Amino acid sequence: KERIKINKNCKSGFLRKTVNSTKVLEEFNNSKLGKKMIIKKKRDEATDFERFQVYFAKRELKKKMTTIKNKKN
Amino acid sequence: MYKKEYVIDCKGHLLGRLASLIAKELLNGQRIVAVRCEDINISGSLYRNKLKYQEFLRLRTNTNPKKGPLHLREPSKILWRCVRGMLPHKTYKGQLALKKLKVCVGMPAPYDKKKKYVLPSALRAFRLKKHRRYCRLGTLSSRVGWNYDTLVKKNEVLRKQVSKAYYKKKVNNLNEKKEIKTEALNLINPEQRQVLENFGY
Amino acid sequence: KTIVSTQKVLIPEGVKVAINARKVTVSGKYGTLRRSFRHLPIDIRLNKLKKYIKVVMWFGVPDSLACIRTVCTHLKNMFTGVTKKFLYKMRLVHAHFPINSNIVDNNTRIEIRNYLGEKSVRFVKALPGVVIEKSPNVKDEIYVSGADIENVSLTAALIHQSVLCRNKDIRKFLDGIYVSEVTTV
Amino acid sequence: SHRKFERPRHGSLGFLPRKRCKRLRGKIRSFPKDDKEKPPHFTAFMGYKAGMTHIVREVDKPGSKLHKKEIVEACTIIECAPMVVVGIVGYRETPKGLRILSTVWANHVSDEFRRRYYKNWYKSEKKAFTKSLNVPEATKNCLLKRIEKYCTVLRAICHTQPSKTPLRMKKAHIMEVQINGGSMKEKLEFVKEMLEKNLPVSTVFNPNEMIDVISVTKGHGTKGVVSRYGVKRLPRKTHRGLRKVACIGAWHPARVQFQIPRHGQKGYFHRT
Amino acid sequence: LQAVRLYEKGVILGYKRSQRNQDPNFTLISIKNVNTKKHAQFYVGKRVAYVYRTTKHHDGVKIKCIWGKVCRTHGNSGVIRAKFKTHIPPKAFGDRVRILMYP
Amino acid sequence: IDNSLNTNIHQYHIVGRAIPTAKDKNPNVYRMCIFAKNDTNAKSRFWYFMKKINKLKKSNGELLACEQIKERFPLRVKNYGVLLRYDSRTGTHNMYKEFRDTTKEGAIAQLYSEMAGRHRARASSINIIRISEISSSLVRRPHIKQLLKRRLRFPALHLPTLQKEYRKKFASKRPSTYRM
RNA sequence: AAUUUAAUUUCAAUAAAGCAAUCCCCUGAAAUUGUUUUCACUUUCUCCCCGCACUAAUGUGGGGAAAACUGGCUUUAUUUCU
RNA sequence: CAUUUUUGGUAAGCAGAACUGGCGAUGAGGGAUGCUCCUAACGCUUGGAUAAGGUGCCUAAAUAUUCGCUCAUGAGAUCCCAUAAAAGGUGUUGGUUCAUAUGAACUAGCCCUGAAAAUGGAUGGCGCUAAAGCGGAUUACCGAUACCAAGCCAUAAAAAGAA
RNA sequence: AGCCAGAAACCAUGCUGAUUAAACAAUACUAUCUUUUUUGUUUGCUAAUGUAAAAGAGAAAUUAUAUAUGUACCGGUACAUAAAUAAUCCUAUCACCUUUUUCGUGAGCUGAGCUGUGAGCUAGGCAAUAGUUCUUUAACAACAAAAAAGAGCACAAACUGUAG
Repeated sequence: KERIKINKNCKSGFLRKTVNSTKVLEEFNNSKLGKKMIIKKKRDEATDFERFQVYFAKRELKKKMTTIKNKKN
Repeated sequence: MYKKEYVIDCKGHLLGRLASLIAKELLNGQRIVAVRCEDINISGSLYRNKLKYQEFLRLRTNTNPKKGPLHLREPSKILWRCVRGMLPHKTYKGQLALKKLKVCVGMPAPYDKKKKYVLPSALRAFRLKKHRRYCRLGTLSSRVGWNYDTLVKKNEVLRKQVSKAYYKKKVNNLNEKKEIKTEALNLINPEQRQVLENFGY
Repeated sequence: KTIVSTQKVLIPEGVKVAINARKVTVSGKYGTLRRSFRHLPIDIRLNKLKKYIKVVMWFGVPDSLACIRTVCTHLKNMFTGVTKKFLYKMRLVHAHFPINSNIVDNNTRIEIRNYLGEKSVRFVKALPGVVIEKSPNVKDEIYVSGADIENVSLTAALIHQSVLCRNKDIRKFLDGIYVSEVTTV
Repeated sequence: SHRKFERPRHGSLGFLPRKRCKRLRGKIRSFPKDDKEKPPHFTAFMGYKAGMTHIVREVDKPGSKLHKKEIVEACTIIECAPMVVVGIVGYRETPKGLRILSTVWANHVSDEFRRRYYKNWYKSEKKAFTKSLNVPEATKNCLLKRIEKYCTVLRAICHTQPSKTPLRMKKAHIMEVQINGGSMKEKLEFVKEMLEKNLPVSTVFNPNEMIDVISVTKGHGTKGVVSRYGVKRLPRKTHRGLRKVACIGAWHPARVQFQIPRHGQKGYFHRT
Repeated sequence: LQAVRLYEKGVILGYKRSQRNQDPNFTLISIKNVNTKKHAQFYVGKRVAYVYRTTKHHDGVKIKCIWGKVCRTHGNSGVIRAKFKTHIPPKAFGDRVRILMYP
Repeated sequence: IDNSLNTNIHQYHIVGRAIPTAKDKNPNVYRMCIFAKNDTNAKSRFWYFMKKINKLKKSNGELLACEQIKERFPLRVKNYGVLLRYDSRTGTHNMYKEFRDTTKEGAIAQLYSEMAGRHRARASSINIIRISEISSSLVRRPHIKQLLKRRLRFPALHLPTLQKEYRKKFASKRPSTYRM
């Protein structure tokens, strides 16, 4: 989606200066596709203990969430 | 593949590619239910396809049509025949692959309860240009007199409406599950909750 | 070939449009007309406030240019039709026999009798929304009117086709009912 | 090379195989088609051919050579004992054709009906339709409701009354009759009200009607080609026979081209 | 549940065919995850086990095993050649195989 | 570096001369630039031209220089005019074509692709006589004139393809053509 | 996955300076055998005028300016910011 | 029998020559199939990497990349090889000469017409049109008993030998 | 590009066959037998074994593709929401017994109380173990024994001759 307006003849210094100015990567990170990509990147790099911790956390959540489902009726 | 049954929604899929992908899977090993098979696309025009089917009808036998070829009229059987062409069906290995394939026009309801997959490279959109003529296989079959069409049209509509009622119920259920999950995310211990958030909840 | 081809299509003041996803709909004093263009893959966009439509094509070829010019002409006809119905005035020619034009079914089916003295009936029903009236003013004249130029013309063509002889010379025998004048109300 | 003189082929290819029918009872291939405006009514009837007579009839026939003058004509007489309806059939449309959902039966049946199922009526204990003697009326109603809701074609199971005849046979012929006319509900009401009654041909048909006739032909066993197909007979001089066959044909196909006339069954064929 | 599998799934395809020609020395293996030569190259030296069920008790049991090892690809989509200690049966084509995590 | 869009046709400046003899006490030295896929091909084309123009075959001459010629500004896109002699099935023709590209070598590859695709002309049957950078206003081809407009910003409008890893055999739901 | 010292008209930034504006690294178009000389060519999300929304467009068709941000050259240092 | 040169004969998978290579006397891999075309000549085995040739499926490898051109109401698709021409075409695509972005004239690319036969019927079949078509290019992968290394067998030659 | 009418041609319809579909549906009656649980299936026979594919065999919008789905108005209008689509979600793995508090659902008694089952919280000290890998027997289906519980046809023979 994002675009930055620049003069047509520009080279690497000006491109670096402009990218640093406009902070487009932050806009990308905020963007939903970017956000899906960065979440996936974390998941890809996650260690064995980290993987267990995600399992354990989801297990705690299901216990609490099911208890809330009991609560609601 | 690595699963008991692939069900394929064959609407919008191009004949040759759809057949080839199914065939290699059958050869690899897989039971495959081809579903919704009148809405398959041929890349030729309606007249051109009618001409081809005319040539197919013309092919018979002088001797005795009791020992002649089969001019199957079902759109599902047309796909089946094409897949058979893409198998070595006079072998045992080919026959076993042939037996693994199941074909159905429209959505049979026991396999509509099941999940439907698609073959993403094989869509009409995917490998054909917009400005070039094509023809739907059911339309062609109707042109050459298969004529079991209106019943399927009614059945598909009734199934689809129920599917809409199902989809809204599913959406209701998913929204409620999201709501309870978000509420009970607060109740998780902070560090564990932070980790679960980090990895995308 | 070209990257960009455009057209800017003027719209009359009274037109009530509803053209989403190339399913064009125009409504006006004489009717609501619907006409898909979804086989044609182009970016018609509406402008309500300052009127007009802008049609643009990406990556045009002369085929595409033909499509743009065709669509704009077709759209203009749709506007023209709803604002004022298209009237095809058909004169009935005969050099010998009275040919009897009896309009039945509330201006929907013209009965024709006696082409070349045949003593028999040709009934020719109209298409949806195309009225067949006769002229009070000129005895041979027949009014074929409706919101679409294509259906009225097709209706007129059906009437010509229905009449015409098998095998008595085309140069010699001139009799039959023909489209004289294409107008609107 | 081509034949010197042309001459139409002997017999119709379209009625191969020339073989015995698998039932004595006529078989309706197809029934009358949709007419929602018409009220529900029966489409068919079985009756027994008794013989032929001749008639004298007065003729109108405008502009005929005979015209006003009277004619003598051959005619057939068919004794028609009233058929009895005993069952209701509910069929539903599928892309594989019409399929029966269920059948609903009357609250009693004839001995003559039961005789058709038994091969040895004399030496049996006759236990057919005895668990199915009765069920709750609620069950019957549910089935009728179910059939109205889902079925799109209604047939009535009818049977002949051979006990009203001089014939040796005592087994009834049992038969489906499609009902053609209005809504499935209106049809269902019509069949239910009619059910246990007896139907005269006058209840089904009107005089002067044109009617389609479905029957198996008179037998003759296995016959020669001359008899079966009417080919021109062999010359006075032959090595062998005179009802003996013509040439079968070409070397190519290297097989008998099936369109050739052949010795085999003649009569006992199904015909409309 | 009670069992933990500790292998990855595969499908024993044919032997290492070429059009109308047979090499029975090398077997072709489909590994469920893989779809590239480069990804397949990760798993390249791994030990492979074909386990199969039989009619009678052999050494008191109705389960038997053939061992092999993966060794090189057979295409850009990562379908891999495996050499076994004895040839696997054509009867077992399209059956399942176990790809161990060692060495 | 690249092997995913790469052209291996390069330009070589080649210099050679006649061997000194009693007749040819002072030789004539000849230079030309030649576009080829390799140095042997470049030399053989240079030798063919030496044969076609002069009386000098490989035997009669000696090579002074062959060197690949270097792109001044590869990041800059430039307007190349190219002048051809080519052979058809039934005749020989001259033609002058325009290509906007980064470099002359890309243009020659494009030219061979164009002649092959549109005219069925193989590389062997084409001879480039001059390829050079020319002013933008002097181009005759509409497709290049369209690029040379002030504001260029078309919608992309092409199919996804990804790569082998994420080239899935089957899918749960149907793809998104628009991509936005 | 790399790696060594060469070779071959190969850069790009870094931040301070300068230099020229249809001008310049360039690239055009012109007056046996060498020269060499002429004027043609950048940007703009800057400003103005006409057409005032006239556009494919978060603008625009035509006509003019402005600058040197952009690019280009000369420097002075700097290279794991790049 | 084949390429090339070639004589007779309307021509001929016809008759007759020349040079060379094949087959005969020869497996093997490709040419969809095929004594002869192409690749290539062979003990028994293991492994490699390639050739001719392929890589939509049958059928092993790419629904690869990359630029063109191509829609056909009987398209087209690997030498030999199983038809095809003169001649047309306001189908589309490039060129080139003229005139005043339009009007001419030519030109060759594709496509169309020219283009009819005998069981039912043959791009090998299914199929393929954002090609799996035609013309290129870019790689990777697959691909032989040919190629390299290793073992073993026999044959040939050579070493060397009468605690 | 988009269309229309239009032939003894074409495909259905019609009609004939359909052990051409190694096809099938509905109905009727019947064979100490069916159903649930346990143990077994290392004189031609008389206890009895077979699986081409268990390993989380997990996953039901939809027309689409030069835009979709809801919601609100009258098949159209307006307003939201998807757009790496399985690159996602679901989902396992807190053995034990024993102390404590809550919620779902089944069963027995005369709505409710209790028990069972499923899910959690709270407290304790309690298990595993074969000397290094060569299947991790973990899946489906069938059968034999043992208990417990459930409920007559056809052919022939004579007769026929619409048949041969």
